Amino acid sequence: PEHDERKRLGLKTVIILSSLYLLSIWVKKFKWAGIKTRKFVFNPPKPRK
Amino acid sequence: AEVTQLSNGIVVATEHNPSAHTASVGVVFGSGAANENPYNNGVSNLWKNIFLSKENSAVAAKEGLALSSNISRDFQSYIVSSLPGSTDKSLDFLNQSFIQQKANLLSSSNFEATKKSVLKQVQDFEENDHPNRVLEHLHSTAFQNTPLSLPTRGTLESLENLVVADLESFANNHFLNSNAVVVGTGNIKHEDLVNSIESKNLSLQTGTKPVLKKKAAFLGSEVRLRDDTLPKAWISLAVEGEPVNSPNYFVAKLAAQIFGSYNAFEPASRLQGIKLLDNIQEYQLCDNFNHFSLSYKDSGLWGFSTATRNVTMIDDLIHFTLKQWNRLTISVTDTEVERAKSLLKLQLGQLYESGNPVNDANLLGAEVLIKGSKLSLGEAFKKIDAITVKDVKAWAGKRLWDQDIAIAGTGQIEGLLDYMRIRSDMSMMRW
Repeated sequence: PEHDERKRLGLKTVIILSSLYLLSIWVKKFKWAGIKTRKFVFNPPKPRK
Repeated sequence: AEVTQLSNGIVVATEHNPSAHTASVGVVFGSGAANENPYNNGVSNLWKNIFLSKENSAVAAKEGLALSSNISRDFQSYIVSSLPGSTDKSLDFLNQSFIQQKANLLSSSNFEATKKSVLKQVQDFEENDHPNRVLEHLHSTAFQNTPLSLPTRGTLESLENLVVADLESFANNHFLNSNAVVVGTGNIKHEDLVNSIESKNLSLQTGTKPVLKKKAAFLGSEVRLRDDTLPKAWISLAVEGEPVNSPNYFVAKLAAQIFGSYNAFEPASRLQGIKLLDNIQEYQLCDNFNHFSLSYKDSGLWGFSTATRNVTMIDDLIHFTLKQWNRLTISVTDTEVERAKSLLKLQLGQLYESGNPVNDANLLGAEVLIKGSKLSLGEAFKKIDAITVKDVKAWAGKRLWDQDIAIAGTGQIEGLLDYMRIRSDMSMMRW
């Protein structure tokens, strides 16, 4: 008996959660941009220590 | 005091003091490290030590003359000092070193011994002087790929590839009459200096120095030089600030005096009226800190430097310091603004009314080169006394609240967290 309004509340739930899932990807990539482009360089110390 | 400028083809500035027992005469050029490229980084530091070399200084000491020089980002200086009744000899010596005969100084023997002396200064600086080399690395990441990033002493890699021809090329383009100011301080009259210059028909070189393509641009960034063999952590942190000829010049200087300078081992420095000290002294998070407001022709920096041995509580020190900066936008008391007015006037009085005529010659020439004249100390006090609580909040909400930062560190800095944990502390948002 719930068949008609079950599939109406399912349209709202899927549209809201699919938008939150795409916004989560953008926010994560922005906050991780410093780590991904980080650079390193090595200069061997002089043997006296 | 009272200054007096003229222009007879040559710009002559003077600041007489009848109480002084000495007199200084020199020339200040309007080019420094920020007018170089990465290939010739250090060529201004070699001209300093060629001027102060032993065979040149011996000729000066026979007539009672002492020499000095100073290299900075925006200017360079070459000063001669003497007794008050011997300032005519000071100008002749300066004549046969810049206007004439700067080829006897660039001989082969004098250039190799001078070079070896400069390579040893810059090597000991990079291995022993940790507070000053971390502040140099701050300028190098904050202004990267612009002229304002280059170090004033040079590097060991660029110094080794400098020959005599690099010294002569740099002089033809920058040691010009259009880029020069002749200064005089101490016990010397303004009219006696200009008539001495007119009796000789001097002319260094005519003018039209190069153009300098790029402007200075601040970039939020960090550089970490970790060394676990050293016993402390040295850190510097800043935002973009005010240049000279800015309206907010003295408001930025006053906001740095609110937080000020600290020494944990001096008893009276623990009693200053600074609210930040109630958080730091409970667990003794640092040994010292100092707040600065630096200003150049194109940009500036505002922030602090610190050194500590508590290598496990670094994150609490950086956190507590940045939460006080937020108060400049939200909640800053009238008492804090009146304290900082009084101490800033004392700080500026000691800098400009010291006894040394050599320090006064460097301040005068740099100011006249960059705005045409010199502001009096009585006029600067009136500007400081007219700053309100509303002026500090407007300046801070523009320059501090939710803004990017530059960071540099060396030593035991494992406990210094990532950029974004520190960037986030610049806005409260519990608000």
